[PDB]
Amino acid sequence: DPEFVASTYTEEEIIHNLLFKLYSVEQLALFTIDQLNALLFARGLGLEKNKVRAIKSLLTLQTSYEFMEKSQAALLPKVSFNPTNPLKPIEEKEFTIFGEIVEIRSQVYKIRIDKAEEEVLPKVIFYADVNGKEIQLEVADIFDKNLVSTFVLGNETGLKIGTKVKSKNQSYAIKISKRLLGRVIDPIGKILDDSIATPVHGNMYAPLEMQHDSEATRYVVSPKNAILETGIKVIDVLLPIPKGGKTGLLGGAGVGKTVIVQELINAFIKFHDGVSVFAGIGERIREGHELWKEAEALGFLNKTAFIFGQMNESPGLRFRSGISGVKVAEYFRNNLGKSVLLFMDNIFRYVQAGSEISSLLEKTPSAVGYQPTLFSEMGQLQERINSTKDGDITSIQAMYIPADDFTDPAAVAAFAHFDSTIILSRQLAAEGVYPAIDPLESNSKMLSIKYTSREHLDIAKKTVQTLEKTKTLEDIINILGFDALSEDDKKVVEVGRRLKWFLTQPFVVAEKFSGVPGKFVRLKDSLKGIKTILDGDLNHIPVSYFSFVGVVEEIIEKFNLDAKKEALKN
Amino acid sequence: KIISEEKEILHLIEQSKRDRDFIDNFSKILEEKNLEEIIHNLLFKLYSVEQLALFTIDQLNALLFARGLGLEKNKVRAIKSLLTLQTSYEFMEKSQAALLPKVSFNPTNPLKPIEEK
Amino acid sequence: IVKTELEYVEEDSRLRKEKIELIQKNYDNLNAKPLVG
Amino acid sequence: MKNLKITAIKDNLIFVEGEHQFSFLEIIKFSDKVEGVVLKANDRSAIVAILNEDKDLNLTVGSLAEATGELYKIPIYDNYLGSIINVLGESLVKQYERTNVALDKKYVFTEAQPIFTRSAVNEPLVTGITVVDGVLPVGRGQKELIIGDRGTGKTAIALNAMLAQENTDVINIFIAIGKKRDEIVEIYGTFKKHNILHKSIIVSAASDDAVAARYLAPYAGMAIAEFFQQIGKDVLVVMDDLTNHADAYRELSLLAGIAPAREAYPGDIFYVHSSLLERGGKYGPEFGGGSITILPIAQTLAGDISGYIPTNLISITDGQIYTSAKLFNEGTRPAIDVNLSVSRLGSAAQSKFMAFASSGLKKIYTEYKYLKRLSSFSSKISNRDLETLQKGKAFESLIDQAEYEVIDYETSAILFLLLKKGFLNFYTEKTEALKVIIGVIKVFLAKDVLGRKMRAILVEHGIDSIVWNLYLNHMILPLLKYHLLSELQYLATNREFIKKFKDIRNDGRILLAYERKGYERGIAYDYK
Amino acid sequence: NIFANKIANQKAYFKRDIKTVHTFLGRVNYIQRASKFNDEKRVFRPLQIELSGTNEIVDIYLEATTYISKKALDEIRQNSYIFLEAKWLPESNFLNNPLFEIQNIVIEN
Amino acid sequence: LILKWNRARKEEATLQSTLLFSAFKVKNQKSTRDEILRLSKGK
Ligand SMILES: Nc1ncnc2c1ncn2[C@@H]1O[C@H](COP(=O)(O)OP(=O)(O)OP(=O)(O)O)[C@@H](O)[C@H]1O
Ligand SMILES: Nc1ncnc2c1ncn2[C@@H]1O[C@H](COP(=O)(O)OP(=O)(O)O)[C@@H](O)[C@H]1O
Ligand SMILES: [Mg+2]
Ligand SMILES: [Mg+2]
Repeated sequence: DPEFVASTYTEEEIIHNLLFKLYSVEQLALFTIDQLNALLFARGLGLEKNKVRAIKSLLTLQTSYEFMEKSQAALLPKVSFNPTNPLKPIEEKEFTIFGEIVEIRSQVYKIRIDKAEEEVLPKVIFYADVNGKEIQLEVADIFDKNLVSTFVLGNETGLKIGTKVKSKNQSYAIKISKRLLGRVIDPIGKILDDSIATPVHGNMYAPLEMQHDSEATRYVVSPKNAILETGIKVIDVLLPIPKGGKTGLLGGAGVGKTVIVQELINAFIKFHDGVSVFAGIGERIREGHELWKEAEALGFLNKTAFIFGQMNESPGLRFRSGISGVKVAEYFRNNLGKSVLLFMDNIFRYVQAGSEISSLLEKTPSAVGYQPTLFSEMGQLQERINSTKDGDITSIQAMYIPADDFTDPAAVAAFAHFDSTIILSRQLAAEGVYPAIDPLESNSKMLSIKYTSREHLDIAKKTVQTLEKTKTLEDIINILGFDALSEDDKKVVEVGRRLKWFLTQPFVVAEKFSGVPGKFVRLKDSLKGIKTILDGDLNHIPVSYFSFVGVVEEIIEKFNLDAKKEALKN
Repeated sequence: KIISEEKEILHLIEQSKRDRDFIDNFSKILEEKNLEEIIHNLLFKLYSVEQLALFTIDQLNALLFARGLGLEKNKVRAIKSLLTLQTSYEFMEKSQAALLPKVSFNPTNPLKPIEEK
Repeated sequence: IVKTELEYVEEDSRLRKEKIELIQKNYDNLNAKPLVG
Repeated sequence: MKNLKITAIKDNLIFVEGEHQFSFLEIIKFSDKVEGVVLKANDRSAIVAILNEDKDLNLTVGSLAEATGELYKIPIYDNYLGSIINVLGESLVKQYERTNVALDKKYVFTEAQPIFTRSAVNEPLVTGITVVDGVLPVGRGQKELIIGDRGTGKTAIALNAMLAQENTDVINIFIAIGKKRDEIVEIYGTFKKHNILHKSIIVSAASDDAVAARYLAPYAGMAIAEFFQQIGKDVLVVMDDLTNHADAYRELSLLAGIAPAREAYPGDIFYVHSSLLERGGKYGPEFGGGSITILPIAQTLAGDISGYIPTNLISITDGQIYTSAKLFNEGTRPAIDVNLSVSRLGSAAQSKFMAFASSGLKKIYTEYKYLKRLSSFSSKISNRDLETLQKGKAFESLIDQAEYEVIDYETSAILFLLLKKGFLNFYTEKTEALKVIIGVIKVFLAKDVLGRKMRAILVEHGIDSIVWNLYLNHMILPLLKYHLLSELQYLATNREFIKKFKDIRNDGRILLAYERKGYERGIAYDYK
Repeated sequence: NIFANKIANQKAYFKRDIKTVHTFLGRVNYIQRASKFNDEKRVFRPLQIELSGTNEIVDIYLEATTYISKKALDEIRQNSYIFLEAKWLPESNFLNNPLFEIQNIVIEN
Repeated sequence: LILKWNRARKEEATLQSTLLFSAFKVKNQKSTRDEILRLSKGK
């Protein structure tokens, strides 16, 4: 019954389900390069410059059990995910507490309450109306029955002594739904992508409320057991990313974290067919605008929910961006049953905003002037990312380490939660190596036998050993000359050089800088290429051929073509 | 017809491997079980699984009736019910030896102090 | 050197058959003759 | 009934007003589920820190509270075993069911028992790690610190020590202070999988829990351990970790108005940990007769042992196991640095057989390290160079160990004696050889009818050299020789193997029939 | 009593989860050693069971994955009498004889 | 060099923390004095 099965699907749902259509190899041989490239781009496998390789990639993607499952389900009547333990919207109340500002300062305002139908609660929001603009003040300390202290969530311009304020005795709330995808907002829900401020349609949820019946419910979690596929050779081979855990992106300034973040967003939305939430904390306006524009251009904007706590906003507003992003991810998992990949940038700025709020409210600074509640706040942020029967919430968070000081209290707080650390090097980037991930310094907890095979572990261990040994021998080469090495040391050095250069990869997002098309490399292809290189099979090829390629065969083909041209030239 | 039977078997094998390796429900992990005259004989007589195997159906039914449990027409069901009843300790939960104070030897015939007066 | 998963399975089988041959060789190395009477 | 009114709610603390005889750490009940403890008080008011949180209870200025007039006491319930609880007793994950009858109620700040209630530490605690059990011994009633960098294996070492008590009748208590709930659930699963769940409890205070809960979690764990000790039980306590506890105490004190001291910690940070860790030890028969062993964990930053809290904790415990990041990067697991690790109890904490077996191994290890780092020219002194390069490498191969792998105490001692008698010279870095030897010895000493008596003799009494030589020559060596010659091909031509195992009795005919009968790979006489 | 000494040697293992199981009840005519196949993570044990009430010979395979399951599997010897409940595993489609997982078992030797 | 750096950084950090808290403890003298007065009067 095609009419009946199509009657349960919206037109947009059919448009999406056109992706999971099975193509026979007999048909696939008849396509052209242009159609094959369009199919690959639609399915997120990246461009291919060969015919048979493109057909093989499409067949490998199609022969996967998940793809076949989606294709088989796409020809059946719609089945609705029944939400167990959904997020309940806030309750409908009235403005029950009234008062006015009695003390002013920088970022902190005291409110005296005159007409109250109920006693004020911590963390509730007071709304003030100045020149037709609404300002939110979050409560921090309740001195007595009718006197509280508050800090601004946004801009404090226009507030003065005697400004009337009203409160519903509720914390701040934002409108969440599926319409949040493709829009850019701030932590409190103000529209940031157009001047007319077209509203977001959805229900009002309070991000500070966890809605747990009991504490024991927080222990009904499933420990991480799966590895997310990114398509990046170095990450897949050496630093597997947990699904349902946390990965930190560490480095100085300009190492290239944001490009990796954009690439991972694109790969998760296209290849993994999911929903992405971006939470910028202390996000620069120029970088936010640029990332929004490239999200629109590259085509992953309509499946991404952007929250931007800008760099110029008050510390109270900057602090809430992570919580709002976590709440959006929780809604997208619990209410809709979709796996979410949540991105955070930058965690250091979240810690700094917390320290600023602590210092403003007259609290005794901790060591190095940080807030006494540093570890508590970090845990509060990071403990809501987990993996439950409804789906997975994977987090990939970028951090800035000041002056490479890994013993800074913010970094020490962050490492307590990271499940895999990816450390970028400015020297390696300056050598032109991208994605400029340091393989020796970085490590992942998922590179064990509990999650990977024996072959993967052996390849990773041999690769790390070879890279460390060639790094040791390069100093000897530089000082005493390449002749001073032994016979085995020369082979080790050549294999290590080819391994190091084979790990570089062009991204589909980095086409703006170098103009080179990107590629998507499966885990099996990377493993086979590294296995070929480790054996010394490709030791007769100049090192310059190993840079910025996709698979092991491209180097061989390019070298063969160059040799043919050289033989023809003479 | 979209998914071949061979690929479905492979998917089943992989899913079973995943369910065995990583367990979400703790009730799926194997647990080791801790182990006047007429009433004593009723409440303390213990039979081996081979002994109950050598029994007849009527004898097992009678033994189930004597302990006030269900009676079944199947041999294996009767053996299973009797084994579950006798092996499961009503009071012991393998967590009570940790709650039992150690025994220090005591005088059975001790002298008594003088009566206070 | 590094090996593929199929090569790991083959190595496992090779070790098992080697152990079987070791079982036979352990009896063989005990230079024994049947007791006579 | 209610006799207090909330006046202010700031700094995450509650300011109760009322006329009452407040005492330090007196429970104040705000509902039937939520309660706090008094930190500071005067003749008309008090400052309270909450331990719980309820969604339906909305504490606010004007709310009523009841001052119960009793100190904070943790109740003991029968279903604690095989359960995760919080500092107030509620069971977050349980395997059995409660009876709503309190076996006891223990005050959390119970003062340590005096000097006359103590006894000497002379009974081994099995940690399942060969290097620890042989070179860094832990006795029942000792305080051993596990100190090291992040991601080096401190928690793995503590869990290994807590797994080796599967069949020793030693209670396990694991206190988690600011840990992730995922890791705690994983540890619960590991406990269930390794058959020690019925013997263990887990006290948990998560990283986003109330600061008072994270501060008082180790004391509640120690109160439970004291309850178990009072009925003559050996309790093994792990605290993971005390740096988070120091941070929680600093946060609680700073938010309460206490002045910062060195490194922003309060002025009495040493007393907080000393009065906590002094509650462990071995006690006399008239005062309980049990023991409490503590394994606190501390995190350093890039190897900086000279930190405030790490040096405070080193000066309290009876030694430390230091985990090195360089060894972890090099691939050594467990990455334990023998040079920087101490055990002040020494051979006093080892059994007679283990003391005899592992005598003078640390010296040989240090000599091997000294030679390895200073080989310099190719000139060789004598055969003693090969002697050191052989025995040191054999010891280093003995060091390595898989995760969650429990190696028995007698198996470790027998391995040490085999190493010292030159029965590992043939080794050329073939892990399966030591795996086979360990498995064979373990099965023989655990299941064999005569091996069980041999193990009991080794545990109880102290044998001499001649009796050990007879034991090794007449039972252990034939079994090892047969089970090695049937798995390792290269052992057929290994000159050292023939040079050492030529005169050993051949036992293939019997061990064959034992294999064909389905027996394990170590039974040599029969199952007891 | 012939069976009196067999009672002290009873060993009972069980799971609190209830699936569909195949029940075997009889003597172990022959049992081999254990093999490690899935990346040295599992344990494979071939069993020959003579059932009770029919006295017929059946051949099965047993899989162990956890420490407790391997400990329970190691208790089975020759002539051991078992009441075993076994969950069928989907890997038997490539095997001559079915592969099973121990759900509940009672072992006497 | 490690030894000297550790000693110096510890000294500087402790001095900075004490000097920062000095302002807070100065600003709350009146509350302490009033509490002392009302405790002295008492009952
Ligand atoms: N013996 C071992 N063999 C192999 N891997 C091991 C071993 N011991 C520990 N590991 C691994 O080393 C890693 C770190 O272990 P663990 O979590 O116990 O360390 P830690 O010092 O407590 O770290 P953290 O800083 O995360 O608290 C884990 O991935 C663990 O699986
Ligand atoms: N894969 C890449 N290929 C080329 N250039 C890159 C890549 N990744 C980062 N970059 C460089 O990094 C610069 C931007 O730095 P950014 O990504 O903001 O690093 P961070 O966020 O860590 O400071 C760009 O000018 C770009 O040239
Ligand atoms: Mg950036
Ligand atoms: Mg740890």
